[PDB]
Amino acid sequence: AHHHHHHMELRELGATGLRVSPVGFGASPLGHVFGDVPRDVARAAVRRALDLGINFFDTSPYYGGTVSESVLGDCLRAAGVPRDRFVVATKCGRYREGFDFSAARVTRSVDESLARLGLDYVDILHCHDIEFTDLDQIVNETIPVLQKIKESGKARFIGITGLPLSIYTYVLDQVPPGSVDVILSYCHYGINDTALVDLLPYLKSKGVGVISASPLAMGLLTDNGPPEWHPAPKELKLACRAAADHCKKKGKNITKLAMQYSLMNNEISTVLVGMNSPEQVEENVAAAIELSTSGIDKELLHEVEAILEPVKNMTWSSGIEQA
Ligand SMILES: [Mg+2]
Repeated sequence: AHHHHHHMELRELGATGLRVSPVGFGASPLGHVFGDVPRDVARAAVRRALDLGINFFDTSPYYGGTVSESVLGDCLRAAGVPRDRFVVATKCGRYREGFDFSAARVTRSVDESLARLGLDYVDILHCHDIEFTDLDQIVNETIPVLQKIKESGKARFIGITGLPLSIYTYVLDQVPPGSVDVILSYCHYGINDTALVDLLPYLKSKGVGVISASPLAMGLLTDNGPPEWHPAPKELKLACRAAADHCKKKGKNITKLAMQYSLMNNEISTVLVGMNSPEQVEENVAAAIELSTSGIDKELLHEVEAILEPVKNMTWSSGIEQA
């Protein structure tokens, strides 16, 4: 006899032609609740992800965890992965010293990112956290500039990211069709908040691919709970603590349940997870394969959904007023 080897099933990303693993390797916010790791651990996490079939890596030039553009670049170089077998996204506009979405900064940004990544092009270049600028700048200036960067061949596809779902309608209503290829949304496709679903037809109709992130809502859907800085309302924090406790008391793990839940909508091509160590990679890939072969625990899910119902889709402010 032998054991059957199940693998993740790739998803098609928008109209890009890219086929991406349903679990993607993302960044972590500063001060995330796992804590940082040494560079050797970060490199081993990326290697483990490549070895388990993750083929989508998201990074940025801004603060995160130990996994950075330079770490990704070194790991990809060392692994020798064929370029058409993995997908890399980076971002521009958000830096440690502040936001700068101007034409000269982002044009320079891309070149810096490419050197760190050891690539001639990125698959995706996103405008990062655009709710922190006047969205008309993104419409009138930054997306035009990224068209030039795409035409240069240094980025194949252009994206926009941020927290409030209203940024995507504001921008995508006001740029020429085809100007944006993908979006990255976070915190809006997980058990406590699925509001991204309300944009999926819209995005499809505009030929925009969909990437989601933060399936555990930056630590809400964990046993440990969120970091002290987390801007969720206390009412949401309380409900997520009750949901985690509900799972724990029964010998189950909310993180696994939450990861699997976020994977249950195939109109989202990849769900990015901030992973810090090989073990976290192993756990998330197993959750995704188990979803595919054994199913989610539906009764536990229904119970957790009832706990979270009063706070479903509750969010928090981000960025400036659009005036
Ligand atoms: Mg404005």
